Amino acid sequence: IETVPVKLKPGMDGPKVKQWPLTEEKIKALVEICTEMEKEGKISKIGPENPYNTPVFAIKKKDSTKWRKLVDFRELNKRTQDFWEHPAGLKKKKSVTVLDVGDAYFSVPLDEDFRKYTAFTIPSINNETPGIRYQYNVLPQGWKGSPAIFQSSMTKILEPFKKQNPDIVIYQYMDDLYVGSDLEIGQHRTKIEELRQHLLRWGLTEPPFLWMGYELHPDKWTVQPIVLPEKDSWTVNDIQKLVGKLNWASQIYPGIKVRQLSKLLRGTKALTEVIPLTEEAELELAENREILKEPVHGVYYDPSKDLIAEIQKQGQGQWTYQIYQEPFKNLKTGKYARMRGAHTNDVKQLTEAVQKITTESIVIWGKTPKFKLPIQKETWETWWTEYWQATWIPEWEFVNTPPLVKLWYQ
Amino acid sequence: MVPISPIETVPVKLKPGMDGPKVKQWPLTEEKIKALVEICTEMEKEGKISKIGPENPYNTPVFAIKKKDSTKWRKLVDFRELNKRTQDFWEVQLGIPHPAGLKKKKSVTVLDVGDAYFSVPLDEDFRKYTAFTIPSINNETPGIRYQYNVLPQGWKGSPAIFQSSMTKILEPFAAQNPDIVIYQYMDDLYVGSDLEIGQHRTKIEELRQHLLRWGLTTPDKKHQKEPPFLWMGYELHPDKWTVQPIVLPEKDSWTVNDIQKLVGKLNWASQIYPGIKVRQLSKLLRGTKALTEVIPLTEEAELELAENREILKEPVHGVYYDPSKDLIAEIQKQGQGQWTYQIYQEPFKNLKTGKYARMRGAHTNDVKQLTEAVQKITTESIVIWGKTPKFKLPIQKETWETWWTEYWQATWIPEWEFVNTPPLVKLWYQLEKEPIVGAETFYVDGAANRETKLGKAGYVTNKGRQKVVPLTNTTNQKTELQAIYLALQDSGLEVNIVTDSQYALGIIQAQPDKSESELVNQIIEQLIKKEKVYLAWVPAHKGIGGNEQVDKLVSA
Ligand SMILES: COc1ccnc(Nc2ccc(C#N)c(OCC=C(C)C)c2)n1
Repeated sequence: IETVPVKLKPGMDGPKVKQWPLTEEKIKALVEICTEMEKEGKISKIGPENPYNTPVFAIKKKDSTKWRKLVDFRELNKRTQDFWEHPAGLKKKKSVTVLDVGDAYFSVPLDEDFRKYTAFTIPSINNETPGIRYQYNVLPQGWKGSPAIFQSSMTKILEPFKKQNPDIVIYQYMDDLYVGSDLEIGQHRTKIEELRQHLLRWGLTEPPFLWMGYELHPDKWTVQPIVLPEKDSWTVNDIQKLVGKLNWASQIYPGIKVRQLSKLLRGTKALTEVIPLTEEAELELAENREILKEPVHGVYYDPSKDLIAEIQKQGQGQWTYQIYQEPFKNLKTGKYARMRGAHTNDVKQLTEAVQKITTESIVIWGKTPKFKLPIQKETWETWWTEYWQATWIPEWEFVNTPPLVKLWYQ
Repeated sequence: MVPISPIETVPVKLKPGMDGPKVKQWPLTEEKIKALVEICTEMEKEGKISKIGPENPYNTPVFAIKKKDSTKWRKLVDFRELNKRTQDFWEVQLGIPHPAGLKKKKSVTVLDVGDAYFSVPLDEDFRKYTAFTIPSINNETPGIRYQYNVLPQGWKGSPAIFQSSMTKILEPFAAQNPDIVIYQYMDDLYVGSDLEIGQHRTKIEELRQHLLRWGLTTPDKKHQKEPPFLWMGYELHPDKWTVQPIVLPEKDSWTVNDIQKLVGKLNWASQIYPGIKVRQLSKLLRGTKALTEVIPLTEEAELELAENREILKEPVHGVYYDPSKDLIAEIQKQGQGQWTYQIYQEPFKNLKTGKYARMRGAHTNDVKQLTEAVQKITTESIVIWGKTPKFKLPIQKETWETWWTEYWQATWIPEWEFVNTPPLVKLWYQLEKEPIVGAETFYVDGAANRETKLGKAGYVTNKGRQKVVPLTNTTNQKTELQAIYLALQDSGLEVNIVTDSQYALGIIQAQPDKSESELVNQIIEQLIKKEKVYLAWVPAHKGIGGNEQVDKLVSA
């Protein structure tokens, strides 16, 4: 009930980010939502003396039909003071369910002198009426200060369940609670259902998206092995691609040699011609296969550095990705083919991939990576909001020159 | 007396750390002083300004300007200092409607509400910063000191505070009269409706009545203006819209400034006149910044202009948006990186038109450009209509499918259909995914001496075909390309090419159909003639013979 004092960083003013164009249907939904939020006192109309702005839009969470207001607080998050005034067990857990606990934030009042900085505008079609201007009175969803200012209340609400269940790992990121078990899905969903009773009990002391449960599990390799083909007959082209792959891998694994295989490439042969491997060549290949079974040397996560995620489009709905802090020191790699209702839409697939990778990232390190997206800026920025279903938003940049490396992950 | 409702003031502050203005009051003539004192006495009586004591230390200069062909004066308060020191505001009026987004109305009336400006009070604690001095005659008494009580003309926050105050007053009227629509713009209120002129004129009178609740005076039913309306470079009618006359000047020669003007008019015109082109004309504005320089028009620019005049010979109008119908956008390729489009709902009645131009870059292709044009139209359509239009595009469905499924980037265009209007966008070559059996294999390489710019390019093949060409004034990059070009020239219709050039791969994998580099262009023209090309990359300096053999030759 007593607000926590918040300021910006020294020498930084509040966010002044342009509102981007919204479709009629998103505008209609934001108007209905904000009208109700105003009645409930969560937000208030503001006047022209407030020059700040943060973009707003609307999404639908995964497997739901109802519009949800999403504020893009990325700029405010950067400019908001850090609040110092990660559960390694989570990734190792057998299963994790993700809960939208953001609605809880709305019960905590927001510091009066900070509210101006949460200004947003609902635009009108064709600028025929003035944008409707609001600011928050309470902790807004998507602001980094919100979990940090609610963390005190949150522990008190979870003290029983944790004392009652010392096995379940519980992690909070932004508007999400990550609840990891080792139990069976029936126990799991029930124990999840159990946890839903704590916030209804506290709730009346009604949430729109609190009921949903998003289910996930870890996979076998953190970093996928680099594998080389096993063949009985090698063509010149097969050997050229092999030497290319190994040269690349030698940037990551220092013992890799290609002299004895390259020597097979001595001469000017037809690309489809079959070349018998020499005994020196087979040993070298064998030696390299072995080297590739070992982990990478000198790879460590560092919380003081940014996570970087690269994605490649592999075709036929398949995507590969790598997460690192230093080049050639991958912390996690992966491959996806599983994209729903996107079979003829690249951009929807990529947007889903970005959301999946970001989720994995939050689980492993408790922070989001900066993406390097294989897409033109203008295409991405036109469409990504159509397919976004998460309540956080990572940073991204754009790759305009085709990496030669796509093969090596294929 | 009927009580009127007060207009709630908006709290204003100066920028942090900054203080108000302290600027010297100019020496005036005895004549100008007399005129200002008259004006100010009237303004003070009306309530617009008030006399302040010696306490206030802030000052803003005041001037008097003689109205042309008259004998009366005008009061001008130069607020430039106070504006630099006043806080930033939310400036709504940045976004204005595009006429194509308006809905057709039976009647549209404007009400001048400029007189409300002076009925809008200024925040009490901010007034002092607006202080000004009327100098006295012969400077023998204290200057008369005044501060403003209402929003001053030329002060930073007046436009935004006025509009917000007006919006607040209008909200209940608009919301309770949903069969009319109000649009605010500076001094004016535009009111449109599909009612009978009887009902309509009545809603207008009721609005005047509503405005009086706050004591806001308005003009009589003989409102000063009726349609057509001249507004922001457009002419608006209740059922159609256009831009104000475009007149391309006759000239015996053109200078830098004239061309830019010419560009601008063409650009403004292009939102409704289809087909307009400005490429050749915009090519004459390159780099230089001397507006005086006369530029000769190329035969190209001369013909583009003649094509422009013909399009401008007779007037064109746009129609208004009908929410009950689909939006259709049709695109044509014009050449030289230029694209034109029309947006409509019924055949032959455009809502608006427009154009798109190629982004600056070394290599490009038509499909990529078509895709950018689509995105641009899409975003513009979201602004104007709140929805994406259905697209009619000059690219076969099968062509699009081959493009996006094989392109290394993610890409998407929204719901569209093929329209068969030449020239069609197409894919000009497609590289093989696997090596071609029975096709000759060319191992290519090129290298150049950094100091002398002397190089060699060449190939060796599996049939013993070989070539090395000496080259002058070249670089490693150009020689790597030249080597690929020679392999393309000297091979049959099917060919496998092996290169170590990451640079050449990077360009070819980007699938250009046109280049700034004439060497890339020559490579593209060869690629077009082939039946099958497989391009293989290998790492340099590795003992990969063929490559090794050819590197030795060209490194010599
Ligand atoms: C007034 O507000 C609105 C809102 C939506 N559609 C229209 N239609 C509409 C139709 C015809 C004319 C005319 N003439 C017109 O003029 C006023 C609007 C301006 C000045 C942008 C407006 N007017």
